[PDB]
Amino acid sequence: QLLSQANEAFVRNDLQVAERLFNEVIKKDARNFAAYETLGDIYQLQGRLNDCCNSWFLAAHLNASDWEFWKIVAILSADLDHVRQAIYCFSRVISLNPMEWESIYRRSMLYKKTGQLARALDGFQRLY
DNA sequence: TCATATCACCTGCGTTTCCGTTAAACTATCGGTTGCGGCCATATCTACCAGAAAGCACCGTTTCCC
Repeated sequence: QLLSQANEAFVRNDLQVAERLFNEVIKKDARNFAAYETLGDIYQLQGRLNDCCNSWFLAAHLNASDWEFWKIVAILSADLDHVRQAIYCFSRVISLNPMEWESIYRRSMLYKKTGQLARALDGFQRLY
């Protein structure tokens, strides 16, 4: 009922009311992905990117099946210097589907920045 | 012949989460091997010392001199 009312308010562009209703559920469960599927949109549009990335990452630990999205979670985590989290997100991208080859390259930049090259080398051989 | 509810089950499939595996860069000692220097032995040089034959000075019995 709360999730329907919050998503209805989101469709009405009543984003603060939508947030207040999603917060009634998030207060009971901080990992409630069913709220973040649209509350994350509110947080991204309002520039709350620090809270937005965490809303994706902590809930997606459980809700990992939207696998293409882990690339976006990894990218934003790296832009915010949450580098462990960025590598952990790219791991799920590659573990769920290796064919997202640009993700191997992007992850290899994190490896280049910190000297973690032994993980990049076999990956670049596969890319080549 | 498909579409719900409820209970015994038990046995079965193959699922679903934190731990285990192969092997990473970076980590904490600690070992095979590198170079560097004490105690003690020797022949020589020396400091500190006493003893003898000989110096040498303090002394007063002598007697010549005030």
